[PDB]
Amino acid sequence: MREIVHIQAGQCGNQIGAKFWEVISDEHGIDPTGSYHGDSDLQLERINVYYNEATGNKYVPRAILVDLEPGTMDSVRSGPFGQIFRPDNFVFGQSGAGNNWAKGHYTEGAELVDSVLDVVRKESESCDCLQGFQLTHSLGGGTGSGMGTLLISKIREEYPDRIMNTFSVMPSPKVSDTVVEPYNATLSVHQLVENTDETYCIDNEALYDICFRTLKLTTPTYGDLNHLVSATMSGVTTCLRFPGQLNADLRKLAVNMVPFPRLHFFMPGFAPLTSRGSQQYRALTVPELTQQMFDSKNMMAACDPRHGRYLTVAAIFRGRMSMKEVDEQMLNVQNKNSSYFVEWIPNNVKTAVCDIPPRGLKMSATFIGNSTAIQELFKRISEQFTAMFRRKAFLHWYTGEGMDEMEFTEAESNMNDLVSEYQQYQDAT
Amino acid sequence: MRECISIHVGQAGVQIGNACWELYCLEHGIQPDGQMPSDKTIGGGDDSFNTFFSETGAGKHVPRAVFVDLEPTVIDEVRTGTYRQLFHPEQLITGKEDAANNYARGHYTIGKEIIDLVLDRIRKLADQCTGLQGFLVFHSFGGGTGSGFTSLLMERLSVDYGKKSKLEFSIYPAPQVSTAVVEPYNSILTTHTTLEHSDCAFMVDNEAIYDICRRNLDIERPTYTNLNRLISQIVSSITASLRFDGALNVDLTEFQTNLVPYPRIHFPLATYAPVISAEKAYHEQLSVAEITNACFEPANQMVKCDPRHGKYMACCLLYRGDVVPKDVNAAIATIKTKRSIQFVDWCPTGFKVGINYQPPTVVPGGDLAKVQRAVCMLSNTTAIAEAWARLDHKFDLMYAKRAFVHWYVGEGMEEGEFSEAREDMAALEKDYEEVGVDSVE
Amino acid sequence: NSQVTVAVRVRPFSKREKTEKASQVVFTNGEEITVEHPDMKQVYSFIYDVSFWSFDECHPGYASQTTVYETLAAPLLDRAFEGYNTCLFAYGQTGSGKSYTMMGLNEEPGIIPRFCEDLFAQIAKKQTSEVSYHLEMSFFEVYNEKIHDLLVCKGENGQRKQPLRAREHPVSGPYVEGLSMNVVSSYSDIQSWLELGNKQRATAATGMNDKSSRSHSVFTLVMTQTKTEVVEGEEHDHRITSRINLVDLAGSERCSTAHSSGQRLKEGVSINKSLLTLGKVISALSEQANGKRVFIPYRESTLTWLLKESLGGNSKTAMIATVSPAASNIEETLSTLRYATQARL
Ligand SMILES: CC(=O)O[C@H]1C(=O)[C@@]2(C)[C@H]([C@H](OC(=O)c3ccccc3)[C@]3(O)C[C@H](OC(=O)[C@H](O)[C@@H](NC(=O)c4ccccc4)c4ccccc4)C(C)=C1C3(C)C)[C@]1(OC(C)=O)CO[C@@H]1C[C@@H]2O
Ligand SMILES: Nc1nc2c(ncn2[C@@H]2O[C@H](COP(=O)(O)OP(=O)(O)OP(=O)(O)O)[C@@H](O)[C@H]2O)c(=O)[nH]1
Ligand SMILES: Nc1nc2c(ncn2[C@@H]2O[C@H](COP(=O)(O)OP(=O)(O)O)[C@@H](O)[C@H]2O)c(=O)[nH]1
Ligand SMILES: [Mg+2]
Repeated sequence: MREIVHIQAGQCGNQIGAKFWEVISDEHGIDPTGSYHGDSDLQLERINVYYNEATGNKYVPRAILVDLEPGTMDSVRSGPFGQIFRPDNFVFGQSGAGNNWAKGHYTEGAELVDSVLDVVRKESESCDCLQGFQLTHSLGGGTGSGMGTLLISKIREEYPDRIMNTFSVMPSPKVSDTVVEPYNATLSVHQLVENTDETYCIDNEALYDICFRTLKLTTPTYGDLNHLVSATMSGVTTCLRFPGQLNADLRKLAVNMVPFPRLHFFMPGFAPLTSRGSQQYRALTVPELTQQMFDSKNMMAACDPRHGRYLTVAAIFRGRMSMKEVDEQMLNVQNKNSSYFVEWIPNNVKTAVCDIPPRGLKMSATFIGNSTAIQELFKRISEQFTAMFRRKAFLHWYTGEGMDEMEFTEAESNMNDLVSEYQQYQDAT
Repeated sequence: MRECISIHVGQAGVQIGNACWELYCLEHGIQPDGQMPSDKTIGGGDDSFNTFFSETGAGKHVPRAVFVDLEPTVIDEVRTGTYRQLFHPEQLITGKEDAANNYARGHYTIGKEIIDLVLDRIRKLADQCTGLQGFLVFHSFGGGTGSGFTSLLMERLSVDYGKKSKLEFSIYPAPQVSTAVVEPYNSILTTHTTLEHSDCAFMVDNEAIYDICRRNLDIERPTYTNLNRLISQIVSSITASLRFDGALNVDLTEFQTNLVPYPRIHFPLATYAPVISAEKAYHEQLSVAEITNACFEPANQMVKCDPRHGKYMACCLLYRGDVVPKDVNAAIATIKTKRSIQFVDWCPTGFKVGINYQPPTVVPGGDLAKVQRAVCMLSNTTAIAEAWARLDHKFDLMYAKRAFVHWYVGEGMEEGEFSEAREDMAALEKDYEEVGVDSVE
Repeated sequence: NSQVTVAVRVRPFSKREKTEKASQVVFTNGEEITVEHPDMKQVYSFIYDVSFWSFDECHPGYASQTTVYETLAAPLLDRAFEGYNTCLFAYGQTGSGKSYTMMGLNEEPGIIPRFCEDLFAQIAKKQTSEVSYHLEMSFFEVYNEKIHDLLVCKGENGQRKQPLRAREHPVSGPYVEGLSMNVVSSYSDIQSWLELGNKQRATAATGMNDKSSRSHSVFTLVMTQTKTEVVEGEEHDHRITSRINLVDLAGSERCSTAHSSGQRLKEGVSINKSLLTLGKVISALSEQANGKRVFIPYRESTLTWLLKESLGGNSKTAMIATVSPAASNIEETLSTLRYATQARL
């Protein structure tokens, strides 16, 4: 059966994957020991998509946690679902990157890529058939960007027929949790565009505004944003694990949501998102979910979709529903809002409906979109970059580790050309 | 004897076949364990009719069918559901990975080394059949399995067996509604290969059945397990003369001889009598005239194409239940008297007639109502060119930029294989525009 | 930009093809090049900017080798002489007439040798002691979007062909890291280099025939001009460079009649993708010449990437297709002509 290998690069990768396994176990009925404690016989039929079996009816996940400087690894082992992971898969070296793309692609990444890829082969060759891989990292910073991109390159050199699906946290417009963000983001995009099939551009400000406006939360920590991102992660790969009326997968979404290979940067979203009081004052139905989905305040990309046209979008539904209502609503969205849709694609939407919803809901939807508003996530990066590169601001730390300015100009040149390919379809034709 | 193999391909065909067999088992008397206490209580008769069901010595009845999807998430419902104990355990999944909506993987990358099993089971299920023959492929234009695997299987069965009546009850893409952004390519790519080998392919569209189901059956929130049952009723009205006794029978080659004037124009439309709900079954007569006048009503057509922009090359009317021929003849005459139903001058006859006695069954927990008569129309008209003129336009928009094409060339396929498959469909449209013109002496 | 010049050529019947008496499917009426199936059904028409007929030595407009040079390749030297770059792409399957067209026979020269010899003639004619001329040669190949060198003599071991990589200079443009470059003064040198290059090129013995091609070859000349003598100190100030790129592509080979599996299938995908993107680029540039607003996908492949300063800008580009007139090769002829038409529009 189809299978995924997850990798966790960077603090964020490891701060999100924990919450993702906490959600998969909740759906599949596994405890910290690995033991099955479910209720239905439909949680174990396709458990192989994420987990491997063990001796005493225990289940071990296929995680490979690579992080230079073992500080963030130690936090997992002293956590709820830390003692289910394989200790042989925790691969970490000391002297962390230091938010340097050079110290996580060239020196220490090169030290620690062989030990990572060994476990990759160990886990992959023990799969019946393999579909693709999965990685969670944060651009702008160090480890997660550089080491992640290095692993992606090595793997797509080894296994190119298979999917590499990165779920990447991106920089924000106003907040700057890290000062060398544009440079690392530029280099990471230059390495991801050529070596990726579909990546998802999560952004933190959008998640904060989702947590404050819709959820009406007052003290939203990181576990809540990771909760939203895990939600989406789980929903994408549902139709491999559970059955339904119109089954989807990663490769159908890839063949459909990607008209040209370089435009594989999407905006995600999750839907039923309500407050603890406003769930008695609505009605879960397909139209309410679609309205929550196409709204600009449930997308995670920090990019208002109304500043550009949708090239393609996808809705993965979960629950007992009616395909008539689904298609009628997705057609009304096209016929009303045609100015936000592209004309050389007659139907810009697809659908996917599973039959098994989450542990405590009747309906659920995830939303994905390839748009042209994503310009304003990279144009800014190409403006922060050149304001810093024109004066050689944060540079000597990177030249000092066996690098050159040519690579940086190249990466800038590649991001700008991406922005041009996007702008080509933002005026009506 | 007489026999008909039923092949299902993809997730459209499986979910349809499940409904079809839920209907067939209840019509004949079989229960999901294969056994038949009806015979043990009655003590005779071929009611376990040998067209669809092979019979062992232990009283079981195992049906003549295969079904493939290249992904086990679908058929593993059958290996777990109610019909576990009925169907042969050879349900040839080889679904290590799906066809991802491309003809490219359904035709060559994940097609080769798997079709051999299908052809082997077909050889094993044909040599057990010393009778009339003909195969029924159930697939959907638009998938990677409904397109390429179908085009691969028919081009091989046209070598292995040859002069046999092959048929295809295929799902058709709706104009506006569609659940994929690639069906315009798969549709015409499949039509290129399945226009020379096949003999008569009946087409059905989801939007038509959806629009029917609220207007008549009063369902505003329908699903896929309430259109697949109507599809099974159509298949049963098509395949009933093989099984049940009747006043005027029509077999498999006859649909192929009446409704296919030229080799290439073998793509008609279908209808039934769904003005019939549980409450509206009363308040209504359901005569032969009233039901047959639902033929020419575009509101009851099962493919989105108004026939009043075209003419009828041929038509076939299969009647079930309590029907008397003069009622059918009055219906046909009342139809011909009208001027909204145009007919090609090279066909003044126009119609077939086929009558059988066994009425349709009610799949319990269902929407349709008990009837004393049912009707099916199979109509070859020149209107469906319009229903293709949209598809060949969509192609011509997204093939201008060469969009969604690198995924197909990535799984072994030429970029000049779409220009060669789009230059044949325009010829077919031109053929329809040619035959529909009346001759000037 | 300037008008990409597409051209065709219909080779004559071969010796065996005339002995076995194969039929004729492709006809011409001046500019029109139509294709009549023997007995099936409708005829497909095709129209191009230039058309060459080489079926028999009677017809008006028999385009021999000299006419092919003098109508397509000759003015490209002129623009290659005024400092502007130029590219000529060949396209066609095996058994269609590329090697007879581009290189040719020792008694019937192709386009490459006439190019080089007319070059050297115009060089030595103008070679005063105030205006010099330097030439620089190179030869490489794309195999599964990996750039390999061919002048490099290899050792007898396992995988020795080192894959070089591309890089973008902010001023010059895209280029190759480690592609050797050699000086040339006599075409004998170019021949002794090109034979050595072709002997190393990737060419698998496909089930149809042994001699084929599974890699895209590029043959680059650089023409450097030292026209500079200032009247104040007699010292060289400026220096023009022009790039000439003669490219030999590979065939479609749809994996359908040729059940391929393994390394002979990945090559297919690479070739088809490169041809799908190059046609896209040439179409977008043809639209760019027509005063519209278009984006040229240059980074979706390698050849489109390295040849980016030669195609666009104030350049001039050329393409030659080769088609067989027999009836057994109708699918390949159609696949080539349709491709060429897409390049045109
Ligand atoms: C009956 C009912 O309405 O209770 C809900 C509830 O009130 C709300 C507030 C829940 C609640 O969600 C949150 O509180 C929340 C807070 C911050 C950030 C994100 C979520 C709920 O906690 C969440 C919880 O939903 C789940 O448990 C899902 O399975 C969820 N998984 C987990 O929550 C989880 C469990 C263990 C460990 C880690 C995560 C899930 C989400 C997506 C995909 C798969 C599973 C449920 C029913 C509720 C509460 C409990 C209040 C909602 O949960 C979601 C996203 O499904 C938010 O929208 C739904 C419905 C309601 O608004
Ligand atoms: N009427 C009807 N149509 C269906 C049903 N299931 C799927 N379809 C249609 O068929 C198309 C789905 O493509 P499929 O042919 O199922 O794809 P597939 O055959 O599963 O093969 P893949 O494309 O590889 O998944 C959609 O356009 C649906 O409208 C069904 O139960 N009934
Ligand atoms: N969502 C989320 N983001 C985080 C978390 N921790 C760090 N980040 C993000 O990661 C970025 C910093 O990169 P970081 O992972 O620390 O660099 P690294 O240590 O080299 O991998 C910042 O932009 C943060 O927004 C977390 O727990 N949750
Ligand atoms: Mg499927």
